[PDB]
Parts: sequence; structure tokens; C-alpha cells
Amino acid sequence: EVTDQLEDLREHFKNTEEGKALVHHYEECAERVKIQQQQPGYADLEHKEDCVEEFFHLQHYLDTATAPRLFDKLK
Amino acid sequence: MAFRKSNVYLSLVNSYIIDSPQPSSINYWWNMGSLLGLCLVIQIVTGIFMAMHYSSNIELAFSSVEHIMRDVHNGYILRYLHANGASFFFMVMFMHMAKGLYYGSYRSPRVTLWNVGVIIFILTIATAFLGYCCVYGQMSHWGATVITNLFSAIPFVGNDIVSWLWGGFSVSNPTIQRFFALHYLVPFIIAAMVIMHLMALHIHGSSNPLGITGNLDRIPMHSYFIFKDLVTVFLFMLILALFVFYSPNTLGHPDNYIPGNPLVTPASIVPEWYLLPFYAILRSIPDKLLGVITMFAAILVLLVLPFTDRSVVRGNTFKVLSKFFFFIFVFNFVLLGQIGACHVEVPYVLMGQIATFIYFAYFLIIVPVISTIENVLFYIGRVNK
Amino acid sequence: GPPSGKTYMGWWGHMGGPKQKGITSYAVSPYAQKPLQGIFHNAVFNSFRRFKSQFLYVLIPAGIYWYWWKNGNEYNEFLYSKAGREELERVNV
Amino acid sequence: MTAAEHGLHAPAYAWSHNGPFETFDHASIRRGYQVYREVCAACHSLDRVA
Amino acid sequence: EQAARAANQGALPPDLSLIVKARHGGCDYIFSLLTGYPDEPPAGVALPPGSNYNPYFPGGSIAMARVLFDDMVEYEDGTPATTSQMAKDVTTFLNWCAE
Amino acid sequence: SSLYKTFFKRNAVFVGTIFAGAFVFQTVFDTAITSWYENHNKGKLWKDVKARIA
Ligand SMILES: CCCCCCCCCCC(=O)OC[C@H](COP(=O)(O)OC[C@H](O)COP(=O)(O)OC[C@@H](COC(=O)CC)OC(=O)CCC)OC(=O)CCCCCCCC
Ligand SMILES: CCCCCCCCCCCCCCCCCC(=O)OC[C@H](COP(=O)(O)OCCN)OC(=O)CCCCCCCCCCCCC
Ligand code: HEM
Ligand code: HEM
Ligand code: HEM
Ligand SMILES: COc1c(O)c(C)c(C/C=C(\C)CC/C=C(\C)CC/C=C(\C)CC/C=C(\C)CC/C=C(\C)CCC=C(C)C)c(O)c1OC
Ligand SMILES: CCCCCCCCCCCCCCCCCC(=O)O[C@H](COC(=O)CCCCCC)COP(=O)(O)OCCN
Ligand SMILES: Cc1cccc(-n2nnn(C)c2=O)c1COc1cnn(-c2ccc(Cl)cc2)c1
Repeated sequence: EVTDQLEDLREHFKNTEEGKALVHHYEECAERVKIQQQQPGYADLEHKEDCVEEFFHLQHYLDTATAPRLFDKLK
Repeated sequence: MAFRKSNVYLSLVNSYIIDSPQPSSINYWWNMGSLLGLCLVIQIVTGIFMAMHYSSNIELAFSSVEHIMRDVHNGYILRYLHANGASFFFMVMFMHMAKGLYYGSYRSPRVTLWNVGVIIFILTIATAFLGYCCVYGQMSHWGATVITNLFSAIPFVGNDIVSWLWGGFSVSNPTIQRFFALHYLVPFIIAAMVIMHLMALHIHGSSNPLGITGNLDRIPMHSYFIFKDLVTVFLFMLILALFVFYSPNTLGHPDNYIPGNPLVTPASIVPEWYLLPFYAILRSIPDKLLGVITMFAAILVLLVLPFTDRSVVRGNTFKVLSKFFFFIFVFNFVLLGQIGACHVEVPYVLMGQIATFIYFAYFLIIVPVISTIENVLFYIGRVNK
Repeated sequence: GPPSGKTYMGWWGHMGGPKQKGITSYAVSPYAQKPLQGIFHNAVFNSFRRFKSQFLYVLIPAGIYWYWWKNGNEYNEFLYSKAGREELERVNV
Repeated sequence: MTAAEHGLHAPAYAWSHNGPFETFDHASIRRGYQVYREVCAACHSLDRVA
Repeated sequence: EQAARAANQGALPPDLSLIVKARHGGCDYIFSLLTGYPDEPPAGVALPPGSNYNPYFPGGSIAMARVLFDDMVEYEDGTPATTSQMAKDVTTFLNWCAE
Repeated sequence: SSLYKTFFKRNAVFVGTIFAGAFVFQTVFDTAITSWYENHNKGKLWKDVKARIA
């Protein structure tokens, strides 16, 4: 009947364009590595692209925005 | 005469803390030596009351420190005052040595007073290392592994000192049992060196911030400096109480709350904050034998200081160039502690190497050149010709 | 015991300075002076005067060592990012 | 090292026992043992607590 | 210890008596560890067989899966047992076990 | 003024009052500090939770 409060705030601060600037930046990374890893031949490689750096930039903004705002919603 | 001057025992108290002649212009930097006598008393008293509940076996050592924290009545006060008191003991001693480096207290006739002080500083480092290995945390095992492996590089005698320090083949149960017995003993050698320290002080007395003779204006110790000594004692106990009761694990490392394990290494091995400047001198030398020489030479280079100061005035009150290079040396010692807490990466292997060069070039190059320059500048700025 | 080697300090009466002649001194008891007179004109000004003399011998050595740390730090964060992945090579070895 | 090898940085929530004059919430200690007994004790020990 | 690694695919789950004081972060790290498992890993990473992604663990890959879900306990006082509510109460209890 | 042997004249009343007050102050400062602490944190102690499970 009541969902958990941390994932409610994690989408409400994804409804700002401060969030959409970092959502779209990580989705651009995901669609570059996936027209890759199906091109013919890898284990050729020694280094290739991840999206861990673009992941942490979106996670860091979400914790600056929800940390002072949460424990008044819990009991 | 009075009874306090004719008794055999009361006259020593009267000649040291009651009727002792003092220069009337000394400031609050001359209060650090009495405050170090209070620091030694707190460490001995709280450690004796904790030794009644401690076991030094390698399978009982970590859990007996937990027994003091949880079961002993007011046992958490004893440990927190002991672990935080050692950091306050090292902070005042860094301020004590820096005052005498500033006001010129190492020169004649106080050279013997400066040489006994260097011996106390080596015994205080050895004491804090031995007691940190007695908790037997995960930082205690790998800090004792790294240090004891340095003595295997001594030429033609290396696999003896290390097998005599271990009592076996690695850091094991004979190492922890003998480290606690030596930890009980060296605080009593330090207290005998403190008595010999105050004997060399009584025959010449203190200096002053002016740096000239003080035999023209003296006031007694009692009723004037006992109430000035009392001001910094109550400030000391209040800042110490703020750490023991409100932030007791700030000057520590959380990996010491894991029991030690010879089969798992930690991701980051970092000493306490007062050994970080000397840890960074060791990692700068790529050789193994030359690295252990340089880390011990960083304390024995304080004994060349009466010979390289070529100035004719004592202190740093009226010396413009010598006041500039005193704070180059201070902030280079705070940069050396920050390098020693970082990873070994490649902006930082060259920053920690040049900063070790500034440590040794201050004592042997910068001081004897800047000293003689100000002797000539004082002369030609006065002599009319 | 026997007397030992001589020093540069004595005791009350024979402290060991030059002979004095012609200096006078005066003082008044603490019970006659007003309580806490020198609390203003003291740190709000005096120590504001003593700071302004001796601060430039501290702040110029401090600024060189804080420029060196902040500039050396931000080159380490660049070398361990994705943009600084090729320059981590050819530098470390 | 890289930020992937160090781990993410935990933020600063507002716990009711932060501050120099604060006490534990003993109604949140009581409910915390109920989550230990039902979810957590299947794989973890609590060997220092009598 | 051999029976503990035998039921957890080689990994050893630690003792939780001093886990608050033995981690960089304290109460903030144990709370953010549990309520921090993503629904999917980031694109490009390759996990070992039998691993989970959690970005608060150094390295990214952890041997503990997500164990808290909604309405899995029922409190006696009547508090709604959500994911963040139950994760708040273990960290308050476990901080008392250390101190 | 004219209260000094009633206050702090005597050697045995300079130390015979600051030792006398050292226990009277010891119990009334202890009580008033404990009373302030358990009202700043009212509602979280075990005394308040045990009265809620009645
Ligand atoms: C962790 C250990 C805790 C215990 C440490 C004790 C304090 C160690 C600090 C080192 C030190 O003593 O340096 C003092 C230095 C020069 O001292 P000075 O004799 O020239 O100034 C006497 C003045 O006339 C007041 O002298 P006054 O007669 O007013 O004494 C009262 C004063 C006493 O408090 C202190 O000064 C304690 C330091 O309190 C008041 O001011 C009343 C205010 C309503 O003053 C300075 O130059 C300021 C430099 C800052 C030093 C920071 C050290 C870096 C770590
Ligand atoms: C081998 C190991 C040896 C130890 C190496 C040194 C370790 C560094 C320890 C840090 C504490 C040392 C800082 C203070 C050193 C003593 C300074 C001193 O003795 O006083 C000098 C000066 C007095 O002022 P004046 O007497 O010149 O006033 C004019 C009167 N005509 O008074 C002053 O100028 C004080 C000004 C403020 C000094 C503090 C500034 C911050 C220092 C950095 C501390 C960083 C801690 C992290
Ligand atoms: C100058 C004096 C001393 C210094 C600098 C010193 C230093 C230390 C330090 C730094 C620790 C580590 C504490 C921690 O990190 O938790 C320690 C531990 C310990 N010390 Fe001392 N110590 C001194 C005197 C003594 C003496 C005389 C004893 C006599 C029994 C003693 C008994 C202990 C004990 C029992 C421990 C056990 C572990 C613990 O309590 O944490 N100490 N010492
Ligand atoms: C447990 C350690 C120590 C104690 C108890 C101690 C105590 C004292 C005391 C009481 C004084 C009297 C003047 C004053 O109070 O400032 C003094 C002065 C002095 N100390 Fe120490 N000290 C210790 C360590 C050291 C160290 C480590 C050094 C130097 C490496 C040192 C060098 C000196 C010098 C040179 C003086 C004379 C300063 C002057 O008169 O101007 N001492 N010490
Ligand atoms: C419900 C409350 C639980 C809490 C608060 C909790 C907490 C923790 C913590 C703090 C760690 C250590 C993280 C670290 O080492 O940095 C850990 C590790 C672990 N836990 Fe739990 N846990 C819980 C339940 C469980 C359950 C039900 C399992 C069942 C299999 C489990 C299995 C593990 C394992 C295997 C590890 C080791 C992870 C690794 O070292 O990679 N835990 N847990
Ligand atoms: C102008 O220069 C000065 C000067 O400025 C000062 C301040 C002094 C003042 C002197 C000092 C500050 C010296 C400080 C003295 C020491 C450091 C002595 C060393 C201390 C000890 C050896 C500690 C003694 C050991 C104990 C008390 C053991 C305690 C254990 C107990 C009580 C356990 C009891 C157990 C049971 C079961 C009851 C000078 O003498 C002096 O020179 C003229
Ligand atoms: C490392 C060693 C440190 C060296 C110690 C130096 C500091 C010691 C003095 C500390 C204060 C101790 C003084 C005791 C009080 C004075 C004693 C006295 O009145 O002298 C004695 C009392 O006799 C005793 O029993 C001494 C007991 C010693 C107790 C030791 C704990 C009186 O002797 P007397 O009347 O002859 O005085 C000479 C007058 N011209
Ligand atoms: C390495 C390490 C790693 C982790 C914790 C520690 N450590 N050992 N003791 N303490 C208090 C401490 O932090 C240490 C030791 O660090 C250092 C640095 N220099 N020394 C040193 C210097 C001179 C002597 Cl005679 C003995 C030792 C010891």
C-alpha cells in the first residue's frame, strides 16, 4: 500500500533537468558500448570502454539531494 | 633559615619549583615543558590500571582489549584517555622542540641539554610503536611486519637481528609477548632521562625571547609562574576531554578493529599521524639498506645543529632571512606527512623525494650560509666608511 | 661535596651580572589597582597589532606549499580518469 | 587508484544519535533485533554480545 | 570457518559485532550498502559467476546478494516495514552492539 | 566586609569550607545535570518505550 521512501525520492529528483542532464549522459555511454561487444572479434582487446564513471556521476547527485530529506519520512 | 631550605628533601623542591630564578619576559611557549610532565603521569597511571585486565597471548590479546571496553567498570574511560593521550603527548613535544629551534636554545652553554632531549625523542617513538602492536589489530600485524623486515638488509649481520626480534620465523606469539614486557619498561627509562634533563637545566637556567642575558631582572617561581602554569593545564585537560568524551576514534584507523590475520593483507597500510613524516622519508630511497639509514639519519641530524649555526646573535627575533626559512622547514614537515598517507603513484614519488632533500639541506646548507650572510649585513649597515 | 665548574648564572645576591648604579623602580600593590583593566587595549588591538607585524613571514611560505599540493593533487585525479587513460601509460613505466 | 577501486562515497544522513547531547532511540534498537533474528542470523554471528 | 565458506561459495561472511567501527563511514556505510543494489549493472562491466554489483563496495563486485525486500517482517508496534525502514533499524541496533 | 571569619579568613575555614561544599555541590550538581539530560531526550529512553508496550 505504501512503497519504500528512498526509491520515491530517487525518481522525484530524477524529475529535474539537473537529473536529466546526467541521465542522458549515461544513456549515451550505454549505446556506444553496445554497438561494440558484437563487432566481429574481441578478446582481441586489451582495453575497452565501460560506463562506470558516468554511473557514479549520476549516483553522486542523487545522494546529495536525498540524504538530508529522508529520515523525516521514516519512523 | 626556613625548614624548606634546611631539610635534605624539601630543599630540592624549594630550589626547583619555589625559589627558582626565572627571566621575567618569558612567554607561553615556555609552558610546554611542564605540560609534558603531566602527559607522562597520565600515560603511566592509566596504563598500570589497564595492565590488571590485559593478556599478552596472541589468541587472547585482541579480545582482552574488548573486555576492558565492555566489562570493566569505567573501562572505556581508561582506554580512550590512554589512546588519545599519546597523540597529545606527541603534539606538545613537537611544539617543545620547535621553540628551542626558534629561540636558539641549542647553543652554548646548553648543548648538553639539547643532546639529552634527542635521546628522549627516540625512546618515545620506540614506546609508541611497541604498545601499538599489543592491541593486535590488522594494522598492528602489518606495521610490525614492515618495520622488522627492514633489519634484514644490514650487511653480513641481517638474519640474526630479525630472528632475535621475532623469536621465530614471522611476527607470531613470541613477538607479542616480548613487546608488552618491553612496553612496561621504557616509560621508566624515559622518566630517568627526564630527571637528568632537569639537572642540566638548573645549572644555567632558561633563555628568553630577547636572546640576551637575563641576570638583571629575575622573579621567583612561586606565586607568579605557578599561576601561569595553571592556565595552560586547564586548557590542556579541557581539549583532551573533548576528544575522550565526544570524538574518541577520530585520531585512529578503523582497520585496528579487525583481529590480525597473516593470510589477508589490507588494501592500505598507513601509520599514525605522528610517524607519517618519517614514513615518507623511507619510501623515497629505492634501495633497502640506504632507506633504513636515511630514516634514522632524520633524527640524528639534529645533533649537527650547534656546529652549523654560524650566527653571533642567539635566536630568531631580529633575523629577517632566518625567520623566512624557519617556516619553509615547518610546512615542508607538514607536506611530508601528507605524502606518507597517500598511495605510491606518479605525481607523488617526485614530490616526496624533493621534500626529503629540503629536510637535510636546511640543517647542512641553508643554515650555515644564511647565518654568515646576516653577520656581514649587520656589519656594513653600521660601520661608517 | 666539592665545588664544581663555574657557570653563567648564580643565585639571589650573586646572580652574576654587571654592577648597577643609578636606576630607580616603583610599583603599586594589586589590591589597589582596578580589577581587569588590561582586558581592552589588550587582544582586540595589541594582538591585532602583533599579528600585522609577523604574518608575512608565515603566509608566503604557506602559500607556496599549498599551491604545490593543490596543483599536484589535481594531476593525480586526471591520470586516473577515462580521459587520462593513455597518459597513465608512458609515464609510470 | 580509480574511483571504481575505492568505492562510492556514502552520504551524510541525519541520524537521531548524532550530536553531543543525543541518546540512542530504544524503539529502533528493539525493532532492529527483530530484523537480525529473522533475516540476518542465517549467515552472520554476534559473538561479542551477551 | 570451513563450514561457513562451504555454504557461501568460498566467501566468508564476517562477524557483525564491531562492523560499525571497523569501516570507513560508520552508520552511513552499512545503511547505504544494503539499500544500494542496482536493478542492473552498468553497461560494459563483466561480473564473475556468482557475484553482485554494489558501488559502495571497493571493486564493485560483492559476494552478498540483496536480502531486504518489502513487507518481509511484521513489526509489533505497527510500523510499516519497508526496505528503507528495516535498513534503518539494523544500523541503529548494530551501532549499539559496537558501542 | 565584616564577614571574613564567617567566610574565608581562617586557615581551617579556608580549607574547612571548600572541603565542606565539595560534597554539597557534589550531589546537587549531579542531580540537576541528570534531570536536564532526560528531558532533552524525552521519548527515546527505555522508561518511555516500556510504558508504550503496557
Ligand atoms: C593541543 C594542546 C592543548 C594545549 C596547548 C596550549 C596552548 C599552546 C599554544 C602555544 C602558545 O602558547 O603560544 C602562545 C602564543 C604567544 O603567547 P603570548 O605570551 O605572546 O600572549 C599572551 C597574551 O598577552 C595573553 O596573555 P594573558 O595575560 O591575557 O593570559 C590569558 C590568556 C591565556 O590563554 C592563553 O594564552 C593560552 C595559550 O587568556 C586570554 O587571553 C583571556 C581572553 C579573555 O600566542 C600566539 O602567538 C598565537 C599563535 C597560535 C598558536 C597555535 C599553535 C599551533 C598548534
Ligand atoms: C624533528 C621534528 C621536529 C619538529 C619539527 C617542527 C614540527 C612543527 C610543529 C608545529 C608547531 C610549531 C609551530 C610554532 C613553532 C614555535 C614558534 C615560536 O616559538 O614562536 C615564534 C613566534 C613568537 O613571536 P615573536 O616573539 O617573534 O613576537 C615579536 C616579539 N618582539 O610565534 C609565532 O610566530 C607563532 C605563529 C603561529 C605558529 C603556528 C602556525 C601554524 C603552524 C603549522 C601547524 C600545522 C599543524 C597541522
Ligand atoms: C610514555 C608512555 C606511554 C606511551 C606513549 C604509550 C603508548 C601506547 C599506545 C599508543 C598504545 C596503543 C593504544 C591504542 O592504539 O589503542 C598503547 C597500548 C597499551 N599500553 Fe601504553 N604507552 C605508555 C605507557 C604505558 C605503560 C607504562 C604501560 C604499563 C603497563 C602501558 C600499557 C599499555 C597497555 C596495557 C596497552 C594495551 C592496548 C590498549 O590498551 O589499547 N602503557 N600504549
Ligand atoms: C618527556 C620529555 C620532556 C620533558 C618533560 C621536558 C621538560 C622540559 C622543561 C620543564 C623545560 C623547562 C623550560 C620550559 O618549561 O620550557 C625544558 C626545556 C628545554 N627542553 Fe625539554 N623536555 C622534554 C623533551 C625535550 C626534547 C624532546 C627536546 C629537544 C629535542 C628538549 C629540549 C629542551 C631545551 C633545549 C630546553 C631549554 C629551552 C630554554 O631554556 O630556552 N626537551 N624541557
Ligand atoms: C539482514 C541484515 C544483513 C546485514 C545488515 C548484513 C551486513 C553485511 C555487512 C556489513 C557485510 C560486510 C560488507 C563489507 O565487508 O564491507 C556483509 C557481508 C556479507 N554478507 Fe551480509 N548482511 C545481512 C544479511 C545477510 C544474509 C541474509 C546473507 C545470506 C547469504 C549474507 C551474506 C553475506 C556475505 C556472503 C557477505 C560477504 C560479502 C563479501 O565479502 O564479498 N548477509 N553483510
Ligand atoms: C624553570 O624550569 C623548570 C620548570 O619550568 C618546571 C615546571 C619545573 C617543574 C618540574 C617538572 C614539571 C618535572 C616533572 C616530574 C616528572 C615527570 C617525574 C616522573 C613521574 C613519574 C616517575 C611517575 C611516578 C609513578 C607513579 C605515580 C605510579 C602511579 C601508579 C599508581 C598510583 C598505582 C597504584 C595501585 C594501587 C592498587 C593503589 C622545574 O623543575 C624546572 O626546573 C627548575
Ligand atoms: C628519582 C628520585 C627522585 C628524588 C626525590 C626528590 C624529591 C623528594 C622530595 C619529595 C617530597 C618528600 C618530602 C617528605 C616531607 C619531608 C620529610 C621530612 O620532614 O624529613 C624528615 C622526616 O623524616 C622522615 O621520616 C622522612 C620520610 C620520607 C618520606 C618519603 C616518602 C625530617 O628530618 P629533619 O627534621 O632532620 O629535617 C632537617 C632540618 N634541618
Ligand atoms: C609502518 C606502519 C604501518 C602501520 C602502523 C604503524 N605504526 N606503528 N606504530 N604506530 C604507533 C603506528 O602507527 C607503522 C609504523 O610506522 C613507522 C614509521 N616509522 N617508524 C619507526 C621509526 C623509528 C623506529 Cl626506532 C621505529 C619505528 C614506524
